[PDB]
Amino acid sequence: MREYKLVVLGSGGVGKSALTVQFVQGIFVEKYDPTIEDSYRKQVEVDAQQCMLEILDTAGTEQFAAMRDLYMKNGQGFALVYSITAQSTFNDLQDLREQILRVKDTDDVPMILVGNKCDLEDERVVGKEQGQNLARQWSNCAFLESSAKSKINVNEIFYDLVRQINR
Ligand SMILES: Nc1nc2c(ncn2[C@@H]2O[C@H](COP(=O)(O)OP(=O)(O)NP(=O)(O)O)[C@@H](O)[C@H]2O)c(=O)[nH]1
Ligand SMILES: [Mg+2]
Repeated sequence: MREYKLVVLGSGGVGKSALTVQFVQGIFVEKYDPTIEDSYRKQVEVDAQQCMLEILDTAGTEQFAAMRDLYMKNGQGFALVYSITAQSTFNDLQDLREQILRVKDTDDVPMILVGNKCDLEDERVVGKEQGQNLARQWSNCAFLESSAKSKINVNEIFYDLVRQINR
């Protein structure tokens, strides 16, 4: 069983914790309690192998960007999450992507772009094609739309990072 160091990051309120807790506990967290930093270890199976996932659930609201440097250096795969209902959270993604690539000093890092809250179609402001096209611009990055609430594409976020790391 191999270890995989995964990092969930993105701006405040996008559902990083809701996705992570849905994945780990199978429960949807309705409260919005801002994260400082939480970590989970979970044994899962991907492609018929036991995998030990270390999942870092990070703060969306940081005092300064350099707070993220260490977990970027240590992380092997990154789920960059925005909310399809929150324009600013999509806008914020480029800084985060660039910071990962700078800190890890490389062009190619396992990553998936996640448009969360896809159950809130009435409130959608980020189009699906918009998200797909950003992922494409990011050197054909993986992309999905998820819902922690409706349990859509939650496991797939983490499984896809494992598969990327295995390449
Ligand atoms: N309808 C819906 N609501 C959601 C989804 N994900 C999260 N939420 C809700 O959005 C709010 C913020 O979620 P949360 O997981 O705390 O976001 P976060 O990205 O971890 N915030 P922070 O960066 O401060 O830690 C919560 O009220 C949560 O229930 C989703 O897929 N659909
Ligand atoms: Mg959180």
